[PDB]
Amino acid sequence: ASLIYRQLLTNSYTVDLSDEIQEIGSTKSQNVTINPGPFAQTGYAPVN
Amino acid sequence: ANEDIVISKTSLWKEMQYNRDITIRFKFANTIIKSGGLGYKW
Repeated sequence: ASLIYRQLLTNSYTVDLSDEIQEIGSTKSQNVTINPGPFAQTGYAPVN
Repeated sequence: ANEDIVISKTSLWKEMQYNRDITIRFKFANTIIKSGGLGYKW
C-alpha cells in the first residue's frame, strides 16, 4: 500500500506539464518600470 | 465660480535649454496704396 506514496513522489514531473497547461490558459499582462526617486522640485518662473 | 476638477494623474517633466544657431532672412514689403483723385494723393 506504500506504493501510493512511492508513485506519487516518483511521477511528479507531470506536475510541470499540468502547470504549463494552466499557464497557456492564463491571461498574461506586463508591467513597465516605475520612475523612482526624490523628483526635483521645479516650479513656475518669475513672471509679471 | 467655486468648481474645479482633475483631468489626469501626475506626469514627469523636466527643464532643458536648447541652444541653436538661427539665420534670419526677412524681406520687407510696402503697401504704397494710391488714394482717390487725379492720382497725386496716397
